[PDB]
Amino acid sequence: MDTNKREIVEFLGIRTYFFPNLALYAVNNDELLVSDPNKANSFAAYVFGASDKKPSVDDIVQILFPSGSDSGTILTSMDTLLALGPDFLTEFKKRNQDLARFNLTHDLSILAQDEDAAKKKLNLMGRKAKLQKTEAAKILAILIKTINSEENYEKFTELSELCGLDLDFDAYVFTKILGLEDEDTADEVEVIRDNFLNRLDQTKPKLADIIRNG
Amino acid sequence: NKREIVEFLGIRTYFFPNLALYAVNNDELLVSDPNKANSFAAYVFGASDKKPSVDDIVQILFPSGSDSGTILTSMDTLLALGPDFLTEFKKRNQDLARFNLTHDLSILAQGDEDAAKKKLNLMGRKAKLQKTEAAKILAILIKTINSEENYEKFTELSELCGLDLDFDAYVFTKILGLEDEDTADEVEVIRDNFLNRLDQTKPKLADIIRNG
Repeated sequence: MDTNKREIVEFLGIRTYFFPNLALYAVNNDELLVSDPNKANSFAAYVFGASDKKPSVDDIVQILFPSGSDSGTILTSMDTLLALGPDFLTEFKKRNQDLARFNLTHDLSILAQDEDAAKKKLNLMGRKAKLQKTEAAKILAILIKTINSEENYEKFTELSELCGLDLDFDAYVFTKILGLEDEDTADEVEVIRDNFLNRLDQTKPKLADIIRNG
Repeated sequence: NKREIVEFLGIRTYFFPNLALYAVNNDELLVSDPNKANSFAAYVFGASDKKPSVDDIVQILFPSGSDSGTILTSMDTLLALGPDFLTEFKKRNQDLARFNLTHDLSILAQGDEDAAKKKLNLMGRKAKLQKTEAAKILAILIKTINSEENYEKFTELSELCGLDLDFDAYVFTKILGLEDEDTADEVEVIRDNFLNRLDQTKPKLADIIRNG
């Protein structure tokens, strides 16, 4: 969107900040994901349980940055790249370089530009952001806490805060793509999954059925 | 017996309903003659620098004639205030047993504290993922109980602001001494969040918090 603001969007029961084009894809293509998942998008097929083939980095980047993406789409998807960790940081820097010609930049560019000191400054920034009363500030706080997490369990704990903004879909997608479900987190992942399924059961039962079954 | 947030004329609270009522009922006193006001209220609202006693706090949390819901809510407050209030918590819980009532976190007051806290940690993490205020309050309470140091306690109590329970976070900060060089900027945000609401109903009382 032609805005710099972090905004939650929704598509037919799927509320999302980090993955709007994935949500839209799934809403449009649910019958294809049921009936011929190998011809469907591999990121969507994996997330929704239609395929056990993990998407590539390229598959993910393509969904995050479709052709004709505007500045708000790019900046939002750059947040997603940061949350996705080191395999996506070179892509983040590329997208940030592209924006500079337009006098645009990612607001957390201090990371990519003494990372320890940036992360401590960001830690304080995120703690104050969370105390603000807006969704945009709370998303920023969760992003910072996720970036500053060192191990998977901490990262899962901080991403789980997305469920407090009814962003269970995003927490679920990150859990799937980053491999955060293990013996310690499994019961909590099940609650997150069930929160998302509770919304899906009302709008896209086919998608719910794939996630539950196959 | 459900955990229910309440409000008194601009003061939204879970943990301190009788403190909020006291402020509604003694507005003028706190603004105009605070040396005559209740010491816990006077301290919280910035009218006095004298810290309240344990008994002062307990009497506001458990007024004479308190019913079982009031008792159970205030026992949550005792647990959040920490080990200094555990003997009071156990006494209140023992008295409830005759009526077939108990606090739902009674395992804390029994054997093996460490094992109970590990079990409560997992329950709190699942509770926070539920979509109700009652479950989210339980999760914050557990996370506070399981915090050892002031900074961690402050971080977990700050989550009350996500339920617009800034008043409660502010009261706990005042009573537990959580404001220091590391937390002062965040305490100011929490205070201002509460005052932004209090300004709409009792601006002269909000002014005492700002200015003494």
